Amino acid sequence: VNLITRTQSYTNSFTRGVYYPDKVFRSSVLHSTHDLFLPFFSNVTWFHAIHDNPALPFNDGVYFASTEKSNIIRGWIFGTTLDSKTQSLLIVNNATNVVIKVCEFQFCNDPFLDVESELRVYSSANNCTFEYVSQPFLMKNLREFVFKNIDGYFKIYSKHTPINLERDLPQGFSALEPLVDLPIGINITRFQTLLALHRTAGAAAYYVGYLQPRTFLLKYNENGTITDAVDCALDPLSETKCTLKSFTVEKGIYQ
Amino acid sequence: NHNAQALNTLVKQLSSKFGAISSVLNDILSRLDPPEAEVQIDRLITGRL
Amino acid sequence: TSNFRVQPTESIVRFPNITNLCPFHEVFNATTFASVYAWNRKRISNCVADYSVIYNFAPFFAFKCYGVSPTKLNDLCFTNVYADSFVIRGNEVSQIAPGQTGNIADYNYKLPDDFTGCVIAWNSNKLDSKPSGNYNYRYRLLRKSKLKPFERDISTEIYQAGNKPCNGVAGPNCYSPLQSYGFRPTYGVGHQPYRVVVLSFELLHAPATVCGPKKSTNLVKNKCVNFNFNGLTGTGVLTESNKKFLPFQQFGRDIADTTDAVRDPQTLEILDITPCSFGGVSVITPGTNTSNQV
Amino acid sequence: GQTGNIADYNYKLPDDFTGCVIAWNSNKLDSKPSGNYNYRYRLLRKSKL
Ligand SMILES: *[C@@H]1O[C@H](CO)[C@@H](O)[C@H](O)[C@H]1NC(C)=O
Ligand SMILES: *[C@@H]1O[C@H](CO)[C@@H](O)[C@H](O)[C@H]1NC(C)=O
Ligand SMILES: *[C@@H]1O[C@H](CO)[C@@H](O)[C@H](O)[C@H]1NC(C)=O
Ligand SMILES: *[C@@H]1O[C@H](CO)[C@@H](O)[C@H](O)[C@H]1NC(C)=O
Ligand SMILES: *[C@@H]1O[C@H](CO)[C@@H](O)[C@H](O)[C@H]1NC(C)=O
Repeated sequence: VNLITRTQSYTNSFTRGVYYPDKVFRSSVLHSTHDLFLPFFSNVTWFHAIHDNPALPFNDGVYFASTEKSNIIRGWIFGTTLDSKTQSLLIVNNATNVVIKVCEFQFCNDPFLDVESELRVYSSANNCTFEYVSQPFLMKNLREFVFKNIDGYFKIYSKHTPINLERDLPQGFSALEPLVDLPIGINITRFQTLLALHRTAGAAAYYVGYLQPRTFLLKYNENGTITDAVDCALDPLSETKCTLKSFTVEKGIYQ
Repeated sequence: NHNAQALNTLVKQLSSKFGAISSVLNDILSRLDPPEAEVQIDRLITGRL
Repeated sequence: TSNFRVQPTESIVRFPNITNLCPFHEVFNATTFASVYAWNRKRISNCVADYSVIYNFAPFFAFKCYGVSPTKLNDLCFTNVYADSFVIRGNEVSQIAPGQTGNIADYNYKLPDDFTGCVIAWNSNKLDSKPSGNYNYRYRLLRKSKLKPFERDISTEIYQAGNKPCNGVAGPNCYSPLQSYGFRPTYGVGHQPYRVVVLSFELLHAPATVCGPKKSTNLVKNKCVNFNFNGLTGTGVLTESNKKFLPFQQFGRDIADTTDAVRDPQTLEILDITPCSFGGVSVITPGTNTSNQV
Repeated sequence: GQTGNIADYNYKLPDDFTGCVIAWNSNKLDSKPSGNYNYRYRLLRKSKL
């Protein structure tokens, strides 16, 4: 009777989820920024979705991680009440393009897509305040996405990391380059991920973390890319690094 | 190092808003009418002095 | 004695090229402005913002701009424009002002302290007043709490003020939250309908893509020229810069937190900005008793 | 510091104005049943004053 099941486990975030706070170029410099970041070495919920917890709170923001080579994950639905009363954001990803639509596409607690073609999903749309199309977000490989809404703008950051021959999330920095900022100005409270099943056997695995207001210290190389980062409140050594604004701390006692 | 740090601190304080809406001066020149922008430019001048 | 500056020879303005013009003729002349309780919020971006068409309409009853100088609208470049269109009574129009309180200010539409925008209010009595009366225009005079800035309240919250609900019949302390506007043409100033559009000019560190009729000037190099790149104005010399921006950022900054590189909107090359020559001037002199040569 | 149609198109005062405004009713002495149309105001101009 329980069509949808989602097994949750806990995993280590390692040093992951850092993005560019603003689109300003910096080289050979350390910059301290206060913003919503994923805390280092934080607890990340690993969800295995196999065909009853459909309510994932949005909080300040969300960090999504996908690692399947099968490319079985397709799109998202963002909504406050997730019913026809309030408008909701929806994402469609197929090989040709990506379509973002702020539309009240009514789906039950088990959203999905038909698959070939998916023309059977919706005949038309009732209301759509905002629409957008682009080259598809998704191209093993790690798809790291960060979603947030601040001062009425909904911002998405992404990184498609080509993982070397290895099993789990590496201890490397993949600074998430921003893709799209939409001035949608809608309340958001919960989000749901749309697994792709064809017409049936199918499974998905993803990682979810929640961003928190934190101060970070970011390093820019001579090329402009972020190489390392320091979370100030993680441990006293990182706090000393933040106070000194240096990744190397010399011997001594620091207030 | 102390001399360099003092100069860097001065140039960094050049970007502090000191309660004004904006930190750029030519921006507030082309932004606002004189009488209401005078107070914010006063705040900037006091902070910089 | 004095300080020497190299004055800017020319002024270059580079704005991105968009053929499409903003739908300013749609936010006005809409023959229907909904009501104040549900005021229309239209997004304006990625288009030419020609403010002359705004002045091309009837003489405005109240054209008051708070954070922006009205004469500088064309020069300035904005990220997004939120057009808040509604209709209110004339006497309440003055309620949208600093230091002034009113029912419309707190229960229909509230503006923030740092609001940068323009309020444009004009009469439509000769076009929107009828002897029967436009009953569509209604305002909600009851709410549980005050409205935060940029908030619209349309949900029918359960207003159980007393122990027993009125249950749809008249009684003590039982009144309709929505009060229909009385549009009698014989009424003077203070009760006639007035169309109000609030253009909120939300700008921040992002590609504005919304500027104004400004013919772009050819780019110049190795000359102290007043540059205006997407609203970032400054004085300096522009040089072809070796530094490689990532495809998505447009400004460069140094350890001193100063604009050091800029990406040209039209052609995508990185330009290094160097402040043109500034210095001090010293007068080396013998005593004025000896000679006047310096 | 007060803006309006009358301020910019009819009569403009400086922000640092030092003076006194004395305004009183004169309907009983300057109004006629036919209506004195000599009193007029300019609401349209190419620029401000
Ligand atoms: C991908 O989805 C878009 C949705 O707008 C559709 O227009 C397009 O035809 C699709 N591409 C396919 C089915 O190859
Ligand atoms: C679309 O918008 C209208 C107006 O807000 C609303 O009445 C309607 O319920 C919305 N959705 C549908 C089902 O059309
Ligand atoms: C950045 O560009 C320089 C050449 O300008 C190159 O030497 C360097 O390796 C690049 N950055 C990285 C991290 O590869
Ligand atoms: C107003 O808009 C209508 C269409 O909605 C148009 O027919 C009419 O000519 C317009 N007139 C003006 C500029 O007021
Ligand atoms: C318009 O802008 C595009 C985008 O950079 C540019 O390629 C093109 O040359 C521009 N056309 C002009 C300036 O006439």
